[PDB]
Amino acid sequence: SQITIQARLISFESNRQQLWKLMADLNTPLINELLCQLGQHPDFEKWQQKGKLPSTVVSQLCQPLKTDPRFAGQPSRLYMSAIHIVDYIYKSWLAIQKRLQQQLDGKTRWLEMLNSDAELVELSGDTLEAIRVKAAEILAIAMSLSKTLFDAYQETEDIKSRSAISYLLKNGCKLTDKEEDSEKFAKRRRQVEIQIQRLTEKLISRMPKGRDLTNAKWLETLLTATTTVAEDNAQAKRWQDILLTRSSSLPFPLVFETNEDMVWSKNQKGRLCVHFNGLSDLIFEVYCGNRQLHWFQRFLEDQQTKRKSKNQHSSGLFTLRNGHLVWLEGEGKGEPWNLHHLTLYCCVDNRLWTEEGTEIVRQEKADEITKFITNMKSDTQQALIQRKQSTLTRINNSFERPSQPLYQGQSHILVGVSLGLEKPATVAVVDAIANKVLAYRSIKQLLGDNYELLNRQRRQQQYLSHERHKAQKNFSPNQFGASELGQHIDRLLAKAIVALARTYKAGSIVLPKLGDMREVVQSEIQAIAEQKFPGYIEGQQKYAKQYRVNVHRWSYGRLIQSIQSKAAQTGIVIEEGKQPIRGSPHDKAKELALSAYNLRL
Amino acid sequence: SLSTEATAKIVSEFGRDANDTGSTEVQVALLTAQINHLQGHFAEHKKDHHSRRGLLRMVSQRRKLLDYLKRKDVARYTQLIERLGLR
RNA sequence: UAAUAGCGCCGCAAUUCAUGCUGCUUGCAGCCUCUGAAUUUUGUUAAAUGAGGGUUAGUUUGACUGCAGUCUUGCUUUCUGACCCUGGUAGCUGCUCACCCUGAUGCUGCUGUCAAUAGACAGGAUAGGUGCGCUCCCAGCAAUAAGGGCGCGGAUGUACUGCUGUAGUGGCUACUGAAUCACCCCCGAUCAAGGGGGAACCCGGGUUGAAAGGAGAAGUCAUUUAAUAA
Repeated sequence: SQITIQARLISFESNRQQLWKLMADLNTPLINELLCQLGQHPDFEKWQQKGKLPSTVVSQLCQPLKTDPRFAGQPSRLYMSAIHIVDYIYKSWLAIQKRLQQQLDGKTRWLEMLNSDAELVELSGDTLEAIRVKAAEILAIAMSLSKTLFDAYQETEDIKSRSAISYLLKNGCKLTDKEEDSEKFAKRRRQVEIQIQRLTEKLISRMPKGRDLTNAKWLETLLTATTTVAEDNAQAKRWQDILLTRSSSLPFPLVFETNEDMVWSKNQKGRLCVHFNGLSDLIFEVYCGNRQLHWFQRFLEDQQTKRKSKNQHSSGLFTLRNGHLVWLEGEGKGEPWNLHHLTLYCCVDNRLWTEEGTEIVRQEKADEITKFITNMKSDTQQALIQRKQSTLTRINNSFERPSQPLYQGQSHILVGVSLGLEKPATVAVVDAIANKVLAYRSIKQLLGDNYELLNRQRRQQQYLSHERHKAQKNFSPNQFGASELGQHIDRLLAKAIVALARTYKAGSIVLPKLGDMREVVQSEIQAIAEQKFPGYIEGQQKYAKQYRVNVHRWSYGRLIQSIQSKAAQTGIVIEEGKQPIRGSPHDKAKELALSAYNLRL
Repeated sequence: SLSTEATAKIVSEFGRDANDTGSTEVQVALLTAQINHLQGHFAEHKKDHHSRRGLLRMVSQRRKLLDYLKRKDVARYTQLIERLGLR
């Protein structure tokens, strides 16, 4: 449901320079608090096993750095911004590492389980029919299915008769009469080996890096490498890998996770202003287009409404949720605080705009807070329960807000969206009780006046990829791509799909479980290419470049998110299902929506 | 790259003879002269990517020539390191 | 002179139905006048797409209250228009070349005039090949993909752009030339700022192109250029 809106902040130099000095000084303990985990912390491998960072460890590394002679000059809210960012860095990276570990194991199982029909006969000492009969018994026992069969191979080895359980699993949890081609099986088993290899490589990841602004390592390395002689090829390359590294120009943003830690006001000139907790001397002026101003007026109205009411209304329902203050990169020459541009990005929960939507968040938080208090039931823990119960009481007192009746769709009408390489979207609206398609749309309809933009995107990707190649050979800085055009097209389709869902009173939009299509294609094309260029690895990589590149450029996750966002701002439910391997783009969309309807029970 | 006079000057000082057109002493010294003129520009023009390619090549050649000389004759190697101010 | 072919787009033409068009049998009959899918065809002063590089806190996509009245902000992006340029000297720096053959995701390709030296001057995005483009093709060059041939000197314990060299082509910093616009014209402000004067049309007020947004951090991938190494 959340959105991010933005404004540039304007102030006189003294204020934009003082804030830069604090952020160039704050950017450094964001580096030192990474290193205090990256190599200093002894428990680190226990966290990599569990997949989660302990909720207090970054604060317990930061608390003694608050008096460090290098870091002591900063407000209490700038240290909380440091702790926030470093918590979110590790809390992300450990959660990436854990899903990779789980995938590697979850296929190391399957590379053991996957056997040819002849190997099952040898391993069982029995007929492939005896295996078909035992596979029929195992389905009769089971009737969670695929997991239950995996568990019944992980348990219940059963005098190697788990051979028949692998026979079900390789057949997609079904009986098969046909006996398989050993060349097709060799390609299949090789794809798993490739996925296993690729996972054992990706299992090791570069320990998350800090944004060093100082150039000190680079300058020290330059004067070392030019005046001294390396003792090894490894040392001479270690200096090369440092000297090639581009250094950052921007400090990490400030994060203000409490909405009240931004204070709003109106300037004499009638313009809006803002100030931050601990920087309450530095008034900043808001500059934003009238297409976004209504939120910045709402910020000040939410604040005035609470202050006019003796704090009896809660910022648990303030339209602003959190702010990220960032320096966007400028152009040309000048001091960093005169060259770059302070920009304030406000997280906003869009459903807090209206009274009917605010009531949803009131019920959502009142249920979550009630459960929290009953799960809790020590000294400061009682003070925390005072924060919570003052919220649980205050959240019932309403802000005066715009009214708009909630959208309601028919529980039987669904929009199916089918994504692919040639057709980025294609739509079928199904009445699932009639089994009747109400409408279909192809791309030429689904973004209408804008259909020239798909042809533009394909021209621009091809044109600009060649210009980047020509530019790199000359060391030109000019490096451009179609990324913002692809982002616009994915947003045009997201608006049109939801406008169509509203038009037909659909209860939900259905999006495919595409999963990691990029890795799957990379393994399939490799297992095939190894049969056509054996030993010539450069020829294996050249086999289907344009197909592999087009799959790595395929924006399916960004279109899926663009539709999710616009649907949840409108109130339409999102649902999911398996996308058919065969059929036209329409048939894919039709069967996808009907499948998601069948999954209701 | 060096002026004509500057090459002639360097080769006449590190060369064992005026006809010593390409001994390791000469080559390493010339590379050292280039590198000493390129670090003064590359420390200032930090955006000049095309010159970092030139520097990293030119340092890596110097090291190969020195490793070859070290095994060939340690006395020539020691004198050359002294005369070029390297460590 | 040449560019025949291949590949990707753009419509144009059918042919086959529907997500469309007439009925009531709310699912059939019927056709292609539209709006759309699929195949196949085409290159016709057909039609439609059409990447030389740049320019505005531009306009419209906005909020609230019963389609009328108030308030309005200049954020981040995608197009369509319009206008401007096809650059100047002052240093620093990378790469490339004894000389040859093959010729690469190699460079170059417009109009007019003077020279017919390789370059100036004046026009300009129609700018080699086709309806429009390419890593494809044609023409010239090719040292700056790569491989091979090979001359004289230095080194020769494996190192050797390491010699035969003043030009070619880039990179970066400082100053500077034009547009600094959204119907034109003029005076200004760019961490802010607006104001003044007209042309045209509609029925003294408007009009004088539209459209989108959930943002940050970190790891990872794919190709694509450089460097190092066996």
